[PDB]
Amino acid sequence: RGVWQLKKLVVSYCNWGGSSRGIRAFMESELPALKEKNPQLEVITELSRGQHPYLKGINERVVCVKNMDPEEVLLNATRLRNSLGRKVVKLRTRHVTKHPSVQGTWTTAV
Amino acid sequence: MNKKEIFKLAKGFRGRAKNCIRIARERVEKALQYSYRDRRNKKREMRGLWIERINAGSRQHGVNYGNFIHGLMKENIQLNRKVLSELSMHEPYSFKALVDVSRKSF
Amino acid sequence: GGLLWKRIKLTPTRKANAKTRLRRVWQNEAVLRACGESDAPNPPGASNTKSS
Amino acid sequence: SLNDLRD
Amino acid sequence: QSLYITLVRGLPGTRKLHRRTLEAMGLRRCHRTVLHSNNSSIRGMIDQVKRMVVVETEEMYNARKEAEANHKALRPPLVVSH
Amino acid sequence: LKKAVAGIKRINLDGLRWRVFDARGQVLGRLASQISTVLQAKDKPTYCPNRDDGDICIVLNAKEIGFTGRKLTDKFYRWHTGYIGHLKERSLKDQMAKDPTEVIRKAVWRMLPSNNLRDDRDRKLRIFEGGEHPFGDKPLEPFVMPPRRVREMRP
Amino acid sequence: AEKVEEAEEIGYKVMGPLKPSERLFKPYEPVFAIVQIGSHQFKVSNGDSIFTEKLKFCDINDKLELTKVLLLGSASQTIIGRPILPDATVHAVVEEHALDEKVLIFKKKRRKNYRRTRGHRQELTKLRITDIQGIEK
RNA sequence: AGGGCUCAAGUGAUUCACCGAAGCGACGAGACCUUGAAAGCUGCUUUUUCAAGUGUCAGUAGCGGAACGUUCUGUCAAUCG
Repeated sequence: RGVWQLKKLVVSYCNWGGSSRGIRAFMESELPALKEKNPQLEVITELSRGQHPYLKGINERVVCVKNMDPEEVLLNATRLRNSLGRKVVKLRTRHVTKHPSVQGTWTTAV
Repeated sequence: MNKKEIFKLAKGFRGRAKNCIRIARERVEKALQYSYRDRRNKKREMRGLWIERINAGSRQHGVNYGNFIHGLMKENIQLNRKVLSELSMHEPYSFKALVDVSRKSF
Repeated sequence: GGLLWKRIKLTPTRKANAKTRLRRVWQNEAVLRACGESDAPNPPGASNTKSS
Repeated sequence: SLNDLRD
Repeated sequence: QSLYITLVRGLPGTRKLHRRTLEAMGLRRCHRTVLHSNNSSIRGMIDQVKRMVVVETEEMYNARKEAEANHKALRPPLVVSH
Repeated sequence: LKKAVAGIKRINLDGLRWRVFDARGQVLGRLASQISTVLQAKDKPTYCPNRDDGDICIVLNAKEIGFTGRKLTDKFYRWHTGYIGHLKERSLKDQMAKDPTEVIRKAVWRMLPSNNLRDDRDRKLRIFEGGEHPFGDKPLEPFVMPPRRVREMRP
Repeated sequence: AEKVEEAEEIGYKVMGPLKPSERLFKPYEPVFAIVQIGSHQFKVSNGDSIFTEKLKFCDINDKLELTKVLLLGSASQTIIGRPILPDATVHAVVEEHALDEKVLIFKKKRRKNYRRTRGHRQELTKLRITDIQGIEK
């Protein structure tokens, strides 16, 4: 299955207040590197005054980054970048299949 | 807090074990230990589950489980139990060839 | 007689493990009693690995 | 500077 | 001669002396193998725990491993095609 | 009575297999364990333990049957009727002159695994102490016991 | 990064190129090969998925060539390999190199004031298996 | 324990396999400690990155380290509504 899947991302953050220092540093620090690596993303990096900071992606996947730090916020962006649109549902079976065989499945015949 | 993230797991319980707390905490404080016993228990529960198949679908071809595995380990087929069971399940002809190869020891 | 400590009977498939540890310590003291000097007189690879 | 002080 | 010893059968239930003696040489967990020059301080010292560890292998253990590699090494493929 | 002996095969799934165990008159337990397998579907590869795919296995001629030693007149069957005091007991000679089917039916019942599919397995088992059976027109596979009978002999 | 190379190959894989567009993912599905990764086997045909365990040195939209192969089987044709590779190739590809789920361990001793709580996650790589060779078909 | 076992599925002796545990391994994840390497430290030697550890990592009482939250109050004639 060849396609990109994270079809859009947001980094909502603040500009006044000590909470969003980590995400602000993240902004100038490692946005451009990841972005130049990933053109397929629509990384629209808007703001939201006075509110505790978070990230969002494709559905809706939200990740708070309050009182966090850039070295980790980079990973917490690359998570979302690798991710699907999945909801977290504990694995059913490790190898999904619609065709399990070439020989016929076992019946009264050998 | 925990006071509601219990009432998140509690879905499905019977009695007042789903609404009230002083009872929810109990059927749930077990409802985790059982899951510990089975994330240590399924890995083995399934183990025996596998052999039974191979056992049956080879005893169909004469070789008994012990002879089968003996022959295969000795002539170096490091295929392992899960996929041996899946071929037992889904591949009568290749599995039959396997049984013959392991009869090519004893 | 109050608390029932059962008596496991020594059975052929336990005799199995008996003779197992027997042949094991046999090799063990065998190579030790060989080492009555700093020599290497013990035939290579006495089983030690079929121990199972 | 009144929200930075530590020990 | 260079004997190579290797713990087996476990250490949870044992006389304290053997645990300390086993520990003194260096075996500290099951299925571990250490190597010493015998010198009659080790042959004796670890003779107190021959019951505990079935094997106190000599310098010909390499041969056992040599055989293992051959057993585990690759050989030409088999084709059936019924 | 064709009706009263043809059983409830109108209840199971039919579409898997019909197989015939005819004890040649040899031995209870060595007939039995073989049954408790075949009549538990653990003998074919596609086993899965939350279901009944037990094949139809049909035993024949329980009159001609052999039980060694002299248990026949020694091992009774015991059963308790609830009413205080009582313990209704019946030797195997009695049981065999009564109905030599019940014997093996009860035996395999006890051997089968102790779960609530046990009755729902015996719902896939039928018996005639003859060779005469009306379950012939159906696809009939007579069965052979394992080739594992050395039969040690004594003076 | 040749330590990375060797490490992947002793994990039985090797990361080839990226992929702009080649039109793989055909429906031809008549062959099965028994491929092993790092103490975790899987029987496979063309197009299946397989979850994995942090296939370490790869990333989005990569074609791995897992050098391990245990047995190739067509209709009744059994190139019955002995674990090492007789030149068979298993070309596969990564998507969704991301986490799985929260799983709760919580241990308690029936009457001891000891109620340790915890948390845990695991990240995995859904290999969409694509190609296989060494067969009759 | 029962089914039921002499047509051993019993006993005494010899031989192979197999199964089998949260053991030990295989990948993989963390925490601390060790080992380096490299920094920075001003101390010129404590303090963070990495990487290597068949290093370690059951626990009451009890003890040491780190963390979450809550009400208030400075940061705030600030900021959101």
